[PDB]
Amino acid sequence: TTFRFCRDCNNMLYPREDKENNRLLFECRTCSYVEEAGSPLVYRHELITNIGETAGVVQDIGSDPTLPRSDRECPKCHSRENVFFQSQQRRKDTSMVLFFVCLSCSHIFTSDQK
Amino acid sequence: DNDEKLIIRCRVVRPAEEDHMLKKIENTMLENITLRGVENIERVVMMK
Amino acid sequence: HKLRDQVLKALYDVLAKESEHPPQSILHTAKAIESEMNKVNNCDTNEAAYKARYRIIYSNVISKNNPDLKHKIANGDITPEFLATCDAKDLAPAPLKQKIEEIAKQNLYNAQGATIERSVTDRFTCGKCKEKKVSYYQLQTRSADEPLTTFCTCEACGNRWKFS
Amino acid sequence: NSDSYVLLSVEDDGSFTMIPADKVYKFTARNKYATLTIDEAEKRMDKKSGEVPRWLMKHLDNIGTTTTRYDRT
Ligand SMILES: [Zn+2]
Ligand SMILES: [Zn+2]
Ligand SMILES: [Zn+2]
Repeated sequence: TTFRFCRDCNNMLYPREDKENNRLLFECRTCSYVEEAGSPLVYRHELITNIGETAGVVQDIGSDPTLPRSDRECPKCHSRENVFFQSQQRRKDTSMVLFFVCLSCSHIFTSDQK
Repeated sequence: DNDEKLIIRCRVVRPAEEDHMLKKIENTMLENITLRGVENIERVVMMK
Repeated sequence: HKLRDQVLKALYDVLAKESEHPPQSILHTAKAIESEMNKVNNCDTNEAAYKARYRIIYSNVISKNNPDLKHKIANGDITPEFLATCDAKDLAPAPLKQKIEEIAKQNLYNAQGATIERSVTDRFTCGKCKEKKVSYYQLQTRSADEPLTTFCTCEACGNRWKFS
Repeated sequence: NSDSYVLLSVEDDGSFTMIPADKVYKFTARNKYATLTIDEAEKRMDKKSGEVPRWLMKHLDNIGTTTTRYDRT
């Protein structure tokens, strides 16, 4: 789904079809470089998504003082310290699942058990 | 019906210039074709 | 005779392809001709709904999940029954069945709406039925020169009123 | 940043002359690929087509209109 660029000249590659050999050949519209396509997938709309609750993590989230602290442990390092905080996505239907990030194992883990 | 993933396969039939035509026809069939019910009526809920 | 040869060839293919081999190939083509001659009894190749029931039974056989439909259709479960069944949801398989009833239960629950429950007490008395089942609720409406309204409603019958 | 820069260019003996820089200029290639025309570009920009052809530049190059500078030379 990614947007490849011509290695000779960093420009947006477009799909165009072979006339007789029946293959998608990503030809550059700037220069004459051409490349066959790995998959017949071209375009993808994705009208439904549920993604974005997790990321935005820096390696020193716990360096900020404002995050609360708890005593549930990381289930890799067993250290009782932690940093917990809710979803990083905000829709009007995002969940009350929580995200728990530790400093010792430096790992993200949740509290869902379904 | 009984397959694990319900699929539709469609093609344009006519006895270059495919992508934007097929994208517009895709957008049209998604935006226009009614299924059942009567339009300008939305979600419906049941009170006891 | 295009349909009555094509569906017969289809049943030739979907019965020879089975692990249940046809040494009783005359029995199996008897089963196929019985299947097709009850199949036409809905339509006689004169109704457009002929191909739909054929597609239902055909891809139920070629489904896999389940393959055991071939064994039960060759060892029983007779073909004039299986036009009048229309048991496409009911067969092939039962885990997908119990999935469908869980889905139907979930949808029937989720289509129900808002049911705010109106906590009651016996402090006041109704006007219509004069019962102390007052669905009371409290809120402020007027200007700053007064407290709340003392809104009232009876839940035993539906009578709304107000206290002064 | 044309003010703060200064040059350490080695000489043949190893000498390092200080040349205080004055300005910095940036160069890009242009008309390497048979660029188009503003007028017919406006006609493609206008809503004559709901979407312009993907290989329209290839069709124009096959026509030979507005060829490359190397091809013209
Ligand atoms: Zn290129
Ligand atoms: Zn850990
Ligand atoms: Zn009452």
